[PDB]
Amino acid sequence: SPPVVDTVHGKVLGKFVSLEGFAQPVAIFLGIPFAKPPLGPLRFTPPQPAEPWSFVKNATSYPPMCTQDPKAGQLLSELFTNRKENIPLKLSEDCLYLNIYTPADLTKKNRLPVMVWIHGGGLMVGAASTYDGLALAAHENVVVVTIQYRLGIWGFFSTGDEHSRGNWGHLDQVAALRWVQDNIASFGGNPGSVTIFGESAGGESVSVLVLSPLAKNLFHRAISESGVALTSVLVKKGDVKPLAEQIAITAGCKTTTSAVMVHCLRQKTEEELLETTLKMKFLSLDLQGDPRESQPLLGTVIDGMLLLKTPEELQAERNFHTVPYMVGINKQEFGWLIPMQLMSYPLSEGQLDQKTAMSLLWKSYPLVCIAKELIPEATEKYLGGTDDTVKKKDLFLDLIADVMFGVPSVIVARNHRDAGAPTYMYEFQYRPSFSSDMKPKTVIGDHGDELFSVFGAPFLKEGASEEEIRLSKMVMKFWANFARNGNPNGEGLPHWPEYNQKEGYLQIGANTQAAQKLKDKEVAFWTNLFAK
Amino acid sequence: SPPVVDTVHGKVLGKFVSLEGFAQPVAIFLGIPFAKPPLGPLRFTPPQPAEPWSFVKNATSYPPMCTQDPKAGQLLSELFTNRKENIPLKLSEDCLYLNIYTPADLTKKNRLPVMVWIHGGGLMVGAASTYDGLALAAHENVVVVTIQYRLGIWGFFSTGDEHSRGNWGHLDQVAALRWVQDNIASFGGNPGSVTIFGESAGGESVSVLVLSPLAKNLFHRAISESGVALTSVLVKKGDVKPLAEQIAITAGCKTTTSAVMVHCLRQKTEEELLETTLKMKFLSLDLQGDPRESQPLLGTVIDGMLLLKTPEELQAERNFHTVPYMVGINKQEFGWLIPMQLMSYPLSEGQLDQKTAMSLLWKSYPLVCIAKELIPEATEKYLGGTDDTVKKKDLFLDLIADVMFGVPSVIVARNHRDAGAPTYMYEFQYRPSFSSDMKPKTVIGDHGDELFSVFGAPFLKEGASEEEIRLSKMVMKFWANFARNGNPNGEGLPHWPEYNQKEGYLQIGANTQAAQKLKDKEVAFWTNLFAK
Amino acid sequence: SPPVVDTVHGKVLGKFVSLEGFAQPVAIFLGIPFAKPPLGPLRFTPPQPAEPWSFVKNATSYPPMCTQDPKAGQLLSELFTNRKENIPLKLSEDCLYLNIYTPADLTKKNRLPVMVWIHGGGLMVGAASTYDGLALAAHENVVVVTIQYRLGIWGFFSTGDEHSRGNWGHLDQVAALRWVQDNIASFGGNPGSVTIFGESAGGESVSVLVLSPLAKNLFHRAISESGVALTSVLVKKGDVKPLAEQIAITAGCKTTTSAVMVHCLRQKTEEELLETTLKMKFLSLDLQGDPRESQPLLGTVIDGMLLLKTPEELQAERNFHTVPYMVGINKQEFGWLIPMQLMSYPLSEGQLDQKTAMSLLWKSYPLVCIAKELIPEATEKYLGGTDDTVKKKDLFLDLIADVMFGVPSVIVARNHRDAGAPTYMYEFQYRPSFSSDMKPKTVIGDHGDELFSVFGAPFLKEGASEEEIRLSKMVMKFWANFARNGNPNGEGLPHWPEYNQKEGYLQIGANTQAAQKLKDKEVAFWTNLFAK
Ligand SMILES: *[C@@H]1O[C@H](CO)[C@@H](O[C@@H]2O[C@H](CO)[C@@H](O[C@@H]3O[C@H](CO)[C@@H](O)[C@H](O)[C@@H]3O)[C@H](O)[C@H]2NC(C)=O)[C@H](O)[C@H]1NC(C)=O
Repeated sequence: SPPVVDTVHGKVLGKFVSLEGFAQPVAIFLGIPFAKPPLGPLRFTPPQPAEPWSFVKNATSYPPMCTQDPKAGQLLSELFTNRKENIPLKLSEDCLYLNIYTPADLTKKNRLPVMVWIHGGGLMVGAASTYDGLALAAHENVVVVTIQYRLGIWGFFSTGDEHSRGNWGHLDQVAALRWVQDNIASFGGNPGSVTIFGESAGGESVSVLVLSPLAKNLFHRAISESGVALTSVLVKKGDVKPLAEQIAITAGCKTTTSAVMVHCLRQKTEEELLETTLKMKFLSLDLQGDPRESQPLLGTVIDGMLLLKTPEELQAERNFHTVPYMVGINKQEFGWLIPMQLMSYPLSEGQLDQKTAMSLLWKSYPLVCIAKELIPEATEKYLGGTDDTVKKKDLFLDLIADVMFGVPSVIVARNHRDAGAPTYMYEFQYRPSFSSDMKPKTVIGDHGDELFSVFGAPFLKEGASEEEIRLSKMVMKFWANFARNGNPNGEGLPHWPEYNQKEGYLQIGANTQAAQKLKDKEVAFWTNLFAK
Repeated sequence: SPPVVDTVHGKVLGKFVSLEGFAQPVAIFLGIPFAKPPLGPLRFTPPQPAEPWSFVKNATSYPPMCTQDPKAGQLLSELFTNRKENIPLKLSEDCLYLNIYTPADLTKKNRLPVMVWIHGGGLMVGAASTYDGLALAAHENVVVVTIQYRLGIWGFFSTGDEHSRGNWGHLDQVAALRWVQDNIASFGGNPGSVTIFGESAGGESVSVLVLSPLAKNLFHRAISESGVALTSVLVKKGDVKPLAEQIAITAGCKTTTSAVMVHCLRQKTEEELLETTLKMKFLSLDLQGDPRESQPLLGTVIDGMLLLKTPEELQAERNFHTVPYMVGINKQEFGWLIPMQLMSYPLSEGQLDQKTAMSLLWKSYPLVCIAKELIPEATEKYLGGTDDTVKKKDLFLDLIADVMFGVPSVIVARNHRDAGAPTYMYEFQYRPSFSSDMKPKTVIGDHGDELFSVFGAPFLKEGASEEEIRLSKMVMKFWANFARNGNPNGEGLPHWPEYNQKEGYLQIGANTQAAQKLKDKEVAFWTNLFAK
Repeated sequence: SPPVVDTVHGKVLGKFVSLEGFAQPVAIFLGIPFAKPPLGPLRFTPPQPAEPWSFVKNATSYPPMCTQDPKAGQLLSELFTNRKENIPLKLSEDCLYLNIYTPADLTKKNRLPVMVWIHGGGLMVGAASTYDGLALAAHENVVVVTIQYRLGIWGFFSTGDEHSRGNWGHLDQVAALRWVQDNIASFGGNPGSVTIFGESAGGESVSVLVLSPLAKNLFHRAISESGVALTSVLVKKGDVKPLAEQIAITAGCKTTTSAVMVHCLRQKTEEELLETTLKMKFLSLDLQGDPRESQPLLGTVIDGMLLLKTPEELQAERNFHTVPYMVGINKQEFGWLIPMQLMSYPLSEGQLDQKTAMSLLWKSYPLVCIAKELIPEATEKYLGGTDDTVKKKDLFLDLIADVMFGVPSVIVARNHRDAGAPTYMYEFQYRPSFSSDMKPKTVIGDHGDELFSVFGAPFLKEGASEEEIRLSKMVMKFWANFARNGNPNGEGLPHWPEYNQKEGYLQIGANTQAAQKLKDKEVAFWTNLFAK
């Protein structure tokens, strides 16, 4: 007796899964289309409503993930999946689907809080199917929705004008949120209480939706995990046309006009555009050439529809959605994963000098926009204290991590607090046992380590210790409490203080205690240095 | 002074033709477009209204026939044409046209009955231009409309969901009927009196329109000639996606998703799709491999728009148009044409044993859906009586013919009668002299033999005998009387009884007399056997 | 402080240029899109409104010219440009742009007359950017708009029916005029006073707009310079389909149906269509083959939307816009440019006999539609007076020029006068010093010589004499007076009489005086001869 739900566009057929320790099973719906496939002429256009179907659609198979680099996507899913076994996925330009995990009795009337997950991957890779919402939904009684969006060229190609504005992935996210508003009541969810949360590029997308006016009334709480829009690498500011012309030339198109480029790209096949994507070599640090010329990836643009101004100007004007907002970072954002596995840094030597540190900080211009004159001052600020190079390598990693994640997050939290909205901050400092054997094991709080506690990995995977299980339960309860109340606090949990003029935050880990003034001196130093 | 008619979309220039024995000439209009050409993006989509034209359109040339196998289409047109010479035709995806033959005085006010002809061909081949409506229109004072519709992949490709529902040819038929409703008053016809008649796949299409709700008020009488929707070979029930994926793989397309297949097939040229059609080898019995795997052709599906349920379920609920309905079969539906010429059967030996009969009945699974356990009982029922193999071959042909045409037609007539609508039945048993020299001359009432009497071949072709002329006159008068009155009976004609609890029918031939209980014992035996 | 103007679709950033002797600079806006790019499926379709843009558009770069033969386009721009240096241009199917030159103080309220320029080129070549409106706008305080339109196959391909009607360039011109009506008030112009003027194919375009009902209320004055719709070479009358099938076969497309041809051509790339254009060899006299078969170019057709009837029938019924109209010709329209540089005539010998004259007049059938029987009488009329073959070549050039330009212009002026609208005529007889060194210097009033006076070449280019400067000032003042008043006359100018039963006209040149009965005997002779 599988569950059957009746959405506006038709009826879907689900699947009951049972989690240990819970009598009620969770209804799971894999691959619900929230938008019309963006194929052919619809490429590089805003998403359109899905066409209604006539008979019950089977929703028990994982959808394809958006076309991307298969190796990088597979590696990212393996690294970030909370299920015991990694599920293979198929690439497709038809990828605008979402997965629903609802623990509600679909027979009765239920209004549960809805948490919508946005996956990371630098806006280039990633899949919604990587994350299983069975444990979180079962434990916390929330409806978990994991959405997909266009990536890479398909999602963020822009000519800088009205012919290809860009920001197609964020428009897909807005369309998915509208779908949730329209249909989540049939799955037991409460559309009047929707929380968006994401990690890395997902956190940047969450921040963008907080800034965007297109997303008004589509959510009520927000969580940013290791990502904000102030992160310079993802938000593309300046002249966007040189990158479009480079992409078009690589694809083999004429660059006479924006319309000509867009038309010629719309005629390309999926394989040709994926070959162009591989040729461009995104998400790879360029060891040779001028650092400022290299482009790490395609990303958000100030197109005039999704974002009217830059995030800095909008935050200055207080022109954003004033919802309860949670912003947090991991203790070592740049410890192992991003440098070694994701972008193949040359720091495998284990020793870093002052000269090599300055050279590598200049080579890292795309990630961190530091002018060459400011490089020596930063490198002396961080690496100057210690003489041994072993510690200096860790200090260089800390220097990169602060600029990329820590200062922007604290600045965004301060601006959100000043606008009068409730703000909460945390710093996750813990090393999951599910980590790769490649990690040196000196890394605690690597990028994405809080994902295994947010989605209840200890209950889906094997070999967790008791403290890890308790940490997962505590983090899931904090997230669900924030989703339903806009305030993470609850009974049986350590007190999480609100981020205010005291700047209190929570240090999440083996020992969970409150602290104050997160990244205060780092923020001060980098703010002074950049204004130089 | 050729006739000029002003349709809603513009004005058309016709042509006067004079038939012997009739003073008034017949106005003929060849190639009137009733819909927009289904080219490029419009492929695999419902038909759209035709764009209006500004100056008088010349309508004196036969239109192209829908793209199909040229050899098979030419052979079928030569076999079934009632004109003295066969007219060559050109393939095109732009084929949604119709031909009109009106004997009315276009100067005066005329409201003549309108007969709309749907051509056969297994939904894979055929053309409207094969049939000349000059003789019937001249003799009976009716407006004859011969329509074309999409065939093969173009007309009936389906993925089983909303991305490509299927039944494009049937929607073309509905569009042509709506065009008739809108425009047939300008040609002297009466839109309030419209009769649809067809043969083979045309009869199956007529039955489908009787069942479809999209066709409400578009016709008032119906004739089925050697074809109904209960004919299993044409209606595709089950899972439609494996056939779609086979077609896509043959065409060279990816099968990742329904939308992917549909988009990739829309990029193929006409030549590539016709090459795929020839590769698939439709309308050919597979002598090797599992019979149940082989697909004879693309056909009607239960897509939710044209047909909401299966014909059996719809007939059980009495959910169909209760118009006067004429259903008939030929005496030998499987005598020569279909097995020898159309499908190239191996039955040319002239001798058939019991073992070979059972083997061939199993090989014929696509045409007749007989489970292998039921094969021996079916073969002993027919072939068991006689010992000589010469008669056993004819009995095997009768076995195939009954299952394909006879039992389904009688069942449809019984259901229609029970629903309370007037039903009439006939069995045509005559051998036209215009038959091919290849026929053994022992076949009387071969498939499509009644066509030479329905469309007045004796008056267009050369060498007819007096009895053939009289039979053609009688059949044309019966058809016209049914069209204008819903009851074929008239003065000077043998009494044709209504199909009711007595089950009276007409035996049309050299001797025309009424009989009772057509195919009663065959229907009983095949109904009992299938429910086993 | 560049000028910024807010059009309906957005804001545009201009550029200030200063002309000697004028304190106020002229605001120049290069490349404003008035329509959506006609790319892909929009090829062979009426123009659609432009999509609005979000931020100020940069409008300081010349747009691309419509795809065409690059060599011929470059040569024509060099020959006809009034600027000191010829500006290179880039081909593109995205070419529906216009350039604005406004001398108004954009800060204040200004309502200046608007003069809209249509460029020539036989509807096959040409660009708007060739002509600089700085001098005219500065000298006369008028807003000058130079528009572009689709050319060649892209602009005038027609199948003769509703699938591809044709006249896409004329519809582009109508769209640009509507853009002017909507937006010219923001640039200081007066939409209630708009004048359209053109040359060669631009004059034929002006005449077509005068005759068309689609252009009602889009202009209030008109000027035709060496071109009218009565010119047979540009207006294609008869059966249009053979030319379409020739084009399709050259491009490699099927010719089964009009829809098939249009669809197959829409799939061709720009390069393939340009290769087809070069293969067809338009604008070249065919020295071999039947003259009547050769097609010089694609042009206007009676499609039923833009032109309901032929120009002769429309003029007979007086069914045209009765606005003040100026029609003029140059003294030697066929002297040097068109025969030698544009179409490569064989008249470089310098001697022309009677037999060779008759042969070349027969070969010239596409330009002049003279039946072979009328050739001897036409050739004896002109060439018969003089015995020396030196003068006979000039008389042959006069014969061609009269038929092509002079008789049609006087006939059109007479028809316009009879309908009751004000009419004015001129004959420009002067030799610019900016002419090519290739001219024999015996040519005075060559084709396009008045352009250097209309657009103020003496002030932009170098080396003009005093009389040339005075002539340019006089012509510019006459044109502006006609634009603002509908009557060229003013103070300090020679009296220009109105074309009436006296048939007065103005002989523009070094000596500017009024005359009467322009081309009376030529018109009489050619009218009698053709009606034979
Ligand atoms: C609108 O577009 C025009 C181009 O059509 C822009 O003018 C051009 O801008 C470029 C870059 O700003 C100029 O090149 C620059 O030259 C200076 C001096 O040599 C050099 O230092 C820079 O590194 C750069 O190479 C170019 O000269 C200028 N003019 C032309 C004719 O190209 C204009 O700035 C644009 N307006 C906007 C975007 O508001």
